[PDB]
Amino acid sequence: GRLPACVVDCGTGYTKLGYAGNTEPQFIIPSCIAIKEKGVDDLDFFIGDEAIEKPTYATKWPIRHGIVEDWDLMERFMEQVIFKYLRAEPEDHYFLLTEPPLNTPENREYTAEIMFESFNVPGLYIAVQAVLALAASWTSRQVGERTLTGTVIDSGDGVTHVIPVAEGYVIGSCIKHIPIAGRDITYFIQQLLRDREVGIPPEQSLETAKAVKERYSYVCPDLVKEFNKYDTDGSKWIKQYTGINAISKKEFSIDVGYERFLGPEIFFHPEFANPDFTQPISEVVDEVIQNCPIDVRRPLYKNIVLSGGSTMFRDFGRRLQRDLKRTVDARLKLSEELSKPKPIDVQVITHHMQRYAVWFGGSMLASTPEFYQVCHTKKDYEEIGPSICRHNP
Amino acid sequence: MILLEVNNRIIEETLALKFENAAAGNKPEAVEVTFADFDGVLYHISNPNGDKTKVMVSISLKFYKELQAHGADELLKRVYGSYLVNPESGYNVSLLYDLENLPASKDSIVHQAGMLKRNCFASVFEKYFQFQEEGKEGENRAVIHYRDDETMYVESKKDRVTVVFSTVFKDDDDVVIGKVFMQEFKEGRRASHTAPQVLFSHREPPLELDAAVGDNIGYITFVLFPRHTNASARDNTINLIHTFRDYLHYHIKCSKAYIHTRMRAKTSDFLKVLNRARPD
Amino acid sequence: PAYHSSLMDPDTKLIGNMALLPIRSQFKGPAPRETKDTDIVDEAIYYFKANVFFKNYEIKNEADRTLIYITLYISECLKKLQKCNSKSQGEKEMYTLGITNFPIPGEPGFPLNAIYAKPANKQEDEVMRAYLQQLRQETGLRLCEKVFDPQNDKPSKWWTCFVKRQFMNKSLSG
Amino acid sequence: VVCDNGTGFVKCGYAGSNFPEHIFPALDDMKHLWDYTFGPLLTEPPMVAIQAVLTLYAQGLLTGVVVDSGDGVTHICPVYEGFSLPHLTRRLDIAGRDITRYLIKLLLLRGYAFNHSADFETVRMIKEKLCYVGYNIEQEQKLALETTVLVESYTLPDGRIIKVGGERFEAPEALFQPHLINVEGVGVAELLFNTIQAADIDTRSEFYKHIVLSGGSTMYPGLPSRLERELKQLYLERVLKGDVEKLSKFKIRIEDPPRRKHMVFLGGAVLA
Amino acid sequence: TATLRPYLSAVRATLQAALCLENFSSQVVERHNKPEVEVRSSKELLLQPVTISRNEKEKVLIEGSINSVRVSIAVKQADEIEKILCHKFMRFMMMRAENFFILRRKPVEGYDISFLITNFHTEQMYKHKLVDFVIHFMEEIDKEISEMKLSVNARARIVAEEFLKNF
Amino acid sequence: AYHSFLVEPISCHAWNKDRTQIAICPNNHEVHIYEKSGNKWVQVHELKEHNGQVTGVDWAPDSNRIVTCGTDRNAYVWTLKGRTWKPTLVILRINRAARCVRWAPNEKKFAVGSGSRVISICYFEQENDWWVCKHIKKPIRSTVLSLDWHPNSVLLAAGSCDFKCRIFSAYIKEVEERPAPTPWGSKMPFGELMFESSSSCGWVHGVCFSANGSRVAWVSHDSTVCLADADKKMAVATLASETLPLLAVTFITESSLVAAGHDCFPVLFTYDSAAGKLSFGGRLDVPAGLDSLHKNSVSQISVLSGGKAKCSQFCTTGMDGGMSIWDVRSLESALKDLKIV
Amino acid sequence: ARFRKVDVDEYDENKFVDEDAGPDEGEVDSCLRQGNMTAALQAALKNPPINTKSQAVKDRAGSIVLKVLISFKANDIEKAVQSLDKNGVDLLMKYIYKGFESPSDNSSAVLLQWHEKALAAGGVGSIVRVLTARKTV
Ligand SMILES: Nc1ncnc2c1ncn2[C@@H]1O[C@H](COP(=O)(O)OP(=O)(O)O)[C@@H](O)[C@H]1O
Ligand SMILES: Nc1ncnc2c1ncn2[C@@H]1O[C@H](COP(=O)(O)OP(=O)(O)O)[C@@H](O)[C@H]1O
Ligand SMILES: [Ca+2]
Ligand SMILES: [Ca+2]
Repeated sequence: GRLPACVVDCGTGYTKLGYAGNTEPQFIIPSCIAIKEKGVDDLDFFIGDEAIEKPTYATKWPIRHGIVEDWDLMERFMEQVIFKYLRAEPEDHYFLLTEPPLNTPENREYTAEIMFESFNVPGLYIAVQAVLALAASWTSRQVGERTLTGTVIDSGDGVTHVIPVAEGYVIGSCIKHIPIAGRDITYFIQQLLRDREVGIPPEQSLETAKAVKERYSYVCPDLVKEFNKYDTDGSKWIKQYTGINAISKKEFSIDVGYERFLGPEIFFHPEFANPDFTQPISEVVDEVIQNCPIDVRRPLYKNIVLSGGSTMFRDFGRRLQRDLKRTVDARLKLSEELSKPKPIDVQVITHHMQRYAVWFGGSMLASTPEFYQVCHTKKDYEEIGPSICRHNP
Repeated sequence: MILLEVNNRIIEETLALKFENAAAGNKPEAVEVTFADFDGVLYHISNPNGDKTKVMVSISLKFYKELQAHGADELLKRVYGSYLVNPESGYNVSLLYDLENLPASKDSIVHQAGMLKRNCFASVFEKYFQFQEEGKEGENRAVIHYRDDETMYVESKKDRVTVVFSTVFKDDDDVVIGKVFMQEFKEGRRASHTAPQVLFSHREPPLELDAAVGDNIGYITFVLFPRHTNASARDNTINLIHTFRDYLHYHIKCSKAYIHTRMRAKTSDFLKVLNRARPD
Repeated sequence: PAYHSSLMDPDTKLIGNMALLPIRSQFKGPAPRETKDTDIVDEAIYYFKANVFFKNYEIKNEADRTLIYITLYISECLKKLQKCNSKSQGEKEMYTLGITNFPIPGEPGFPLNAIYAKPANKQEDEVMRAYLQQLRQETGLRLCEKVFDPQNDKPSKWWTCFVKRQFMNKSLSG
Repeated sequence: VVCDNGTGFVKCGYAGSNFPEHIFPALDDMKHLWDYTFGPLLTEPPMVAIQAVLTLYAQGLLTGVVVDSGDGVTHICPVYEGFSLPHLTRRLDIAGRDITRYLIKLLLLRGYAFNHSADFETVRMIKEKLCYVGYNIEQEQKLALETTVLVESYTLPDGRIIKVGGERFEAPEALFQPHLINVEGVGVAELLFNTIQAADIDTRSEFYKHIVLSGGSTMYPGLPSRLERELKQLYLERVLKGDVEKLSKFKIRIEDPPRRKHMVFLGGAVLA
Repeated sequence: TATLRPYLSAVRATLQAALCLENFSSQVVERHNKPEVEVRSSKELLLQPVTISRNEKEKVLIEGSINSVRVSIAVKQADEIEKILCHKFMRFMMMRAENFFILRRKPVEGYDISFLITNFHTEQMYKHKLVDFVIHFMEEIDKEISEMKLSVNARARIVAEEFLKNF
Repeated sequence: AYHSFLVEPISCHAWNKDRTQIAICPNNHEVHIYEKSGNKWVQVHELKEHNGQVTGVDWAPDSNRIVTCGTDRNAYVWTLKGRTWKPTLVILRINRAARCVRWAPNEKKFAVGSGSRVISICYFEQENDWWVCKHIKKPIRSTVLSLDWHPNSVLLAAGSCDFKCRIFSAYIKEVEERPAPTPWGSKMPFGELMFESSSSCGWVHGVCFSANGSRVAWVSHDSTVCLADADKKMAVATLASETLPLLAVTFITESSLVAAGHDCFPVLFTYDSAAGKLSFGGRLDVPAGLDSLHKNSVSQISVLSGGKAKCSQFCTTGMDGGMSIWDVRSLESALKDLKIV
Repeated sequence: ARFRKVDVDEYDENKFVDEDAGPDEGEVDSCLRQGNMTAALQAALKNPPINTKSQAVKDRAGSIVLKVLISFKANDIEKAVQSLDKNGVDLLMKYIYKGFESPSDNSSAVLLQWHEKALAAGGVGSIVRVLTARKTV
């Protein structure tokens, strides 16, 4: 077809949208919608950045926990994604949308109903996020041999998942969710700042924390050694962040320190900020993989792929691989002593297309001749029914 | 959002980011983007010959020759001047921006790039608006096939210019919803007596016009008056008129979406009643 | 996980189920004399900023019990140094604090009675109390050289920031 | 002591018994398989007593045709007054495991992220609780497509709840339409028809009135009825040429005893 | 009108007579249990079908059996816009039949919507409440369809004015 | 006097000899036995063997044995050994669901009606030490919904979906002998059809013989109640009701019947032997929203005391999961206009 | 898989099989012509084709009965119905449901009035016997 398909990856905190074939999304906007709470009142709304601090409107987050909380809101959100941002005549474009892990057949029909009944799209494909992430990693220089068997580690804004995949098929009963994600790390960094730095505008506390997390944080190899580097040579570690006060228009600066490495550290030591969860991410991954079929266990350990904005921290992959290798090696050691399992090859894959793995993967898939074959059409919808969009070829 | 915007947001944000960085002295990042617009429009933004200090914006319209026959090239030249260059293969119009030689008000040229599509359409309207203004009658009508199966007819007459749209409602039930909308357009003067008059015919080409006759074909006629076509209103009129077709279909769809909220609420009410029939 | 002491030795003596580790100090007490380059107090201070975030801690050696006690005490010190307006002053109040009779294993007030063995008799009681006080005095003394910047009258915000955190959510004052 | 080793499970117990005192997964290794059995009279697979023979014994019969469908394989063993006929006997390359595996594929097509290895036991239980044999597929498909009466909820080990409807009868249909799971040959019914027809012409009617079911895979609600309807259909077309009036002379009795799940064991138990 | 209540009253009474069901194991298939009114494999288990009509367009078909009752309604549709709104609304509900356990996924031919109420339903829900629900449903879909029709018109007027007044 | 054992249906029930225990099926595969303690009910047993819903339960008074039948096509005779009830499988040889069961009065045999359009007469044989059965087939054309034994333990009334109420001889000479002549006839060989009602509309939900056996009554889905009098050449009296179908019926005297069904409340019917006519005696249960004690269809009724000749108390159980005890004397007290017989 | 296309159950020996003229036009027209409404109803409710196999003869009776029902004047229905015996009301109810099967000239508006009266006299049981009949109008 002359026109490229539309690719939409709705996330807990951010929605990535654009056209198939492109390497990056054309828009990455917050997954929120601002409404007023007859006539065309249903159209009086905004989404994304324009919807965050609307004076007369109330900001909503229809997907901030993983699944669609409000279909009315989601449907409207799509109206603007289509007619305001993408500017696509919906009837002329096939759409590729993504879904959260373990999405139900029912929810898929709700989405198809919206896309076919409201927007009359000619073709719809609802893709599983983890599979697209795996495909996105094929771009990596660590991976030149494409395979759809791997362990996906997707950490976004509100949710983090360890998803095992075997030959393109998710092992649903072995998935594990981790109570740590972007918001958690931001909130934590915010606390660390609350105990040290003065001058941070209350109204811009989270904001400031977010910036520190995204611009200054990283994952260190050892806490004491890092705390030491800092105390020993503060000059080469403490940074400065000069923000802008709105309701004062005055300037405000703060020192950025330990939070830089403490923030991402909660992935590895959840107890630091979470009273109910204590499992280190490396242990969660090991656990998930150990619950899967023995015959697919090594292929999983050898292809641990990252996805999501919260996996962007420098050395996240390295830290994850090392701690995971220790656990594995320690076990195989304790078994040969207690008693010859060949060494376990553990490989964590980090690649450039990591911030938007899902979207990128979906973009590459919807721009291949194949895509138009596995995509459920409006025809099959009106005749066979919505149930057709349950199986995702 | 009731009225559909006129400018393309991808064009503008792509250019803005590049202009911002060039102005700040950073080294240019490579850019390669393919995207669309309503009416089968296709765009391409890229660096010609891999030169990152150059950003090209191209638009492709299957019906560009028809616009060219009505002053498109001359108008595009007036608007874009030196930014307009030889069209990239596969496209009809190309704009080139030298990140090393940008104007003082970057934001201004960003806005004009954003309206590339609208500007390709503009000349056909200015042409006939001028006819009417110069009393030049009898001139032949313009025919623009803006979609594979839809057409727009522009004709100038003594005291008015008529724009006729021949649109299709693929969805059978969409014809019904459409009629309800066109009826309100028909009676529009009851809300704005100076506003353009709108005529509507179903399954039967208007009088001005081989116009495709069919049960899913609709004919919308806009009668524009001097107060709408003079040099003062002209641009605003063109911004609205060239988005009418997509405005109508957009609302038909948003209408069905609203009906869905109604059904969700009612169906939900029904399920509460049924579950209340359970002993516990 | 958390950082554990590596000072436990096959010949390390015990006072209760705590390790009577050697320390380089001029304060009086039953602590053995320490020749080595570093002792349990250095270790505790070196691990503090890291260990303090932990909520769970596995007791591996009796040396860990001593390390934990000191870690909890450092917090007590920070609560006090926080309001000092000069290094010398902080040293003054560090002596005073070391002097106060904090609760010991077995008493109400001691935050980890299920982990620490209570003194079996009056001698053990007096010795243990003596070992704890000696540890407190030496710890508080060394902390002052860390907390205050070359520009005294300024306890470093890089130490003061931890005042609200509690190792294992415990407290020697709680 | 009566020990019946199946292709998947082991039924061991005592004599004059009733039901196995123990039924466990058959998972040199068999010497081990026994150290456990015996550690806190025998049956033999088809082509030490003959399972098909025992099946009939417990039924108080000596002649007849035994249809035994278990976990790994399905046989059709015709027995003649005393002992089997190791020549007529035929095999069906589809049984319990196959149906469990097919149910998994069908649930996958519905959109449930099941894995063939990790979730095999879980889906086997769904099959056992919810699956059954359709009498008239045309009728079953209508119920599935036009109503919701076939939809049952099932709670997976992780708490999630799925739904199973048409697949309840779709999976077992494999026993009658092998091509559904990529298997050459005819269905169990047609397989039964051929076995009896290829037999003599005298005691052939004898066999027809003594078809007995055995094995866990014959527990499917409706199986007996479906077998009968299919044999009447075959007989009509391939023997009566189509004389609808003669069909009445076709005496078809399919013995489907309540305790047929472990009919082999029950047999040896009695014969013991 | 004095034509609606008399209609609903006759329908209600008929539903009451038909919703007298009990569990019935299949007589035709070994250990099966199926809604007799759907499979119809035993003529004696089926009751006489009856129809209550308000006029030449609006009517209800009630089909009883020993363990299930199929109820089909011909909904009032005055013009085209009502015809498509009705078709969409019934379709919308039919797609959610599982959550609407007493709804048939497809209407009986010649009707806009059908219910399939079985003994399991009359066992786990007061049958008199199910009767009420059906009558309530009949009244409410007409109201909803009327509201949708007014909504489409209201918004179209605003949409036509917004565009025109901008010239 | 109403009592809720559960919110789901009580499929069927049976009482022991002294009425100190009642066995019910909570709409599943099991049978729960409840014992009265003070003015409360305490669950004392759970009979779990059926792999399908129990459809019938009967308790033989003297021998104290419980017999059950289910949709799994099985029937079990339960014997109390010590403190637990033990089941003994009875091979019915039926290829469809069992639907109802009743012990004969002499407790030496029981009958099971089923979807195989046949009645299974079962008796224990002291040859091979187990239960065996003979089938009554002709001329049954549909599922048998109800059964009721004549006092001589030989004649048996049956109601089925082929719209008929019939009386058969269930004579089994292996456990009893030549029955004395009865007004229904002198020839009673096993399977003999003694009587067949004349109607071809209305499933026969319930049948019942009077205390002396000369009269049999039945209720059908066509909302009618009928009574055949053998002392009158088997003339049938018929009464069409103005309400919903009755599901259960029992004689409370030789000329009085109490029945209940989908209206959820017990009613009275009286027979005028002279005019050979049945009359509506009135509503016994005097008052979402239901004025009835039961909140769903009553499907079973049994005489608790005084037998069928002079019932003083009777029991009803229904789809609402409730069990009600009705006092005949007290009913007359509160309904002065009421007249029995 | 060709042998599965024939329904062998059709020839099953268990397949249940059911148990195996009309009113006087003039008589009714006469009562009608002479204003004896109630007598007309009673006459048309005589000799129902409950035993014929012809739909025409049945529809004939239905038309006759229906004709009478339309003739009545709202306020006269109650009295005429109450004159009927139970078997009468039952039969009337059956004709009323047959009426519903073919709306004519707003004939349903009145049939609903009759149904109201028939219901009041015979109760819901008269409707039950409409559903239960194996032989009907
Ligand atoms: N460079 C970065 N380092 C750490 N976190 C980042 C970085 N960039 C973005 N994030 C965080 O990534 C999260 C958003 O990632 P995303 O994959 O879009 O999650 P979701 O799809 O659930 O919205 C936010 O918490 C954002 O702050
Ligand atoms: N109720 C049931 N319905 C259908 N299949 C069943 C049922 N119970 C068990 N099965 C299946 O029957 C098979 C086990 O039967 P069995 O006779 O023990 O086989 P084998 O003797 O070869 O091990 C398995 O496939 C099991 O899943
Ligand atoms: Ca995401
Ligand atoms: Ca076996």
